[PDB]
Amino acid sequence: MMSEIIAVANQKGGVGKTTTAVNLAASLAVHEKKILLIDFDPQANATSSLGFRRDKIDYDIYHVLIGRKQISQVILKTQMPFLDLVPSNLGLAGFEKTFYDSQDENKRGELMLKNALESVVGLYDYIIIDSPPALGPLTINSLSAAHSVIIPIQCEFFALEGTKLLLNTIRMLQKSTNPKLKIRGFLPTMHVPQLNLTKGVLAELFKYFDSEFFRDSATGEYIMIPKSVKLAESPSFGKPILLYDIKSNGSIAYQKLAQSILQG
Amino acid sequence: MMSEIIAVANQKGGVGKTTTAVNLAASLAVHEKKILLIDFDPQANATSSLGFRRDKIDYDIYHVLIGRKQISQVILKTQMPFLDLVPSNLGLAGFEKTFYDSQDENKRGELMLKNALESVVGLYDYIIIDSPPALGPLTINSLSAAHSVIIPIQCEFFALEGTKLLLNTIRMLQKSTNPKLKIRGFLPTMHVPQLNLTKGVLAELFKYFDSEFFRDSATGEYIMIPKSVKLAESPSFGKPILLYDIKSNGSIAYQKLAQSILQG
Ligand SMILES: Nc1ncnc2c1ncn2[C@@H]1O[C@H](COP(=O)(O)OP(=O)(O)OP(=O)(O)O)[C@@H](O)[C@H]1O
Ligand SMILES: Nc1ncnc2c1ncn2[C@@H]1O[C@H](COP(=O)(O)OP(=O)(O)OP(=O)(O)O)[C@@H](O)[C@H]1O
Ligand SMILES: [Mg+2]
Ligand SMILES: [Mg+2]
Repeated sequence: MMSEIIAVANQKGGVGKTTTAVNLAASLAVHEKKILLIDFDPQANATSSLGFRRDKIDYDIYHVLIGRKQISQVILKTQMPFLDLVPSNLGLAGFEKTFYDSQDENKRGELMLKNALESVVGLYDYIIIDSPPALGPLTINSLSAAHSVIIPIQCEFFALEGTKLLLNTIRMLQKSTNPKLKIRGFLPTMHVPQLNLTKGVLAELFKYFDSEFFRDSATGEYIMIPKSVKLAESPSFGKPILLYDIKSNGSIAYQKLAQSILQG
Repeated sequence: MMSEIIAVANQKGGVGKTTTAVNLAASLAVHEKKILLIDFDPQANATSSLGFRRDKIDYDIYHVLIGRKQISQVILKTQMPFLDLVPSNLGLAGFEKTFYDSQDENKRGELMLKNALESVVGLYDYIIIDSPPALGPLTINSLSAAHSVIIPIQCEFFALEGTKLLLNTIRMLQKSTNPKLKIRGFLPTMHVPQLNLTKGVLAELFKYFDSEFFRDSATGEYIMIPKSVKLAESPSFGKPILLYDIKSNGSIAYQKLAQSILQG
């Protein structure tokens, strides 16, 4: 209902999905908009990014999906008063099995996350979903639950084929399980402007998808997350970058992203 | 000939599994060892890396796993006479369902790739398997088919939690479906030595797993693949780095890796 649910998705591995989900969630939360981050990857990197140890997590999103727990029972408060987390753990890897079992019986396996979110949509301004690297049941559940999708894009070769495919999947879902699903935007990540490869991949993407790239709401510039040493360091301190170095380039870029989201 | 089957595996996305599988395969082939590269990711990045279009592949590894085709029917010659490829395609994403069906009926499924490889173990010196980013059915099959596993590691924060988890899976399989399974080695990838994060992560990894790291036997040095612009460029040209810039640091490093493999 009230919450805009935003999936951060891209089947390619290591393109900044988690970094984006975490830092966007934080960058929205610092405005005292109430944010819920869903770690929807069994590797649980978002969870770890916010300083939570895998060995310290009790019940997680998986338990909610299978009905062992209500989502209110697993929600954790973070260092930021307006950022809450539904953590992940290894047991989310069991989801696939569950999914297929669901499909065999009268159930809509693609909607399990959507259903799980039902009881908190009226309680948050934004729900941000960190998706895993594939187009399987988990990512399908993420996209099926979302109002909109942010696609982080690393400008290297595999990005070209990959983006097209993700778009295909999205359109599939638009014609089936989630008609209202929109692209919130493409977000270049780990961006190194002067590389020939970067320029080539970007130019190719602009040709088809110019209108999909995030724009700075004050200046009209394209929003891109620069490759940043500090950004890589941040999960090692268990904090979003804005909590300790708010003037760093990565922090600044993610805050521009949040402003863009807050406007609509 | 009796193939050594080597899985390139790591559930983390974008850590150089594909770059490593492709370039190790090429680096072995130039020594007139007959290599079979198995693309075991539905995204088919290895396939694309060798100049094959996804939309142009007829039958792939998927069809072999489910018994529709014998593996000899899907093998493609590449630009290099000693390097053959079993290509992948999106339909490989259907394997999961099959796997779970199998687990449900007789608790089998882990050995489907192994079984598929039986008829070519006498025809190649090495079979290199490019694994997808997760610890699901595909990675389980890759590891269950292998003599040994190469674990590429990007030395950033998530490497710590991840590596331990991968070891757990390996141990599990060592206790179940694949007793002979060994770690061939850990391989730092996209390596930038002077970064504080890299130093910290490497120190922790040496602390627990020093003995697992790949070594150059001539110097005792740790083998690491340097971050390389040319390495990132090469798949865009459909070539292994040794065909694209044989004198580049990435090419040199992968040839060292091949030496480490060839020496035993
Ligand atoms: N803008 C950036 N600058 C420098 N390093 C970054 C940046 N963004 C992400 N990283 C680092 O690159 C690595 C990969 O990022 P990340 O884990 O967020 O991607 P991912 O898409 O979630 O990966 P996966 O597919 O495995 O889920 C991480 O170690 C992360 O810390
Ligand atoms: N040593 C390197 N230097 C520079 N770029 C690299 C290096 N190794 C890999 N890359 C690039 O980083 C990206 C990720 O590498 P790669 O696709 O091989 O990882 P992966 O583990 O196979 O990811 P996935 O889990 O999605 O299959 C690729 O764009 C690749 O070209
Ligand atoms: Mg992630
Ligand atoms: Mg790959």
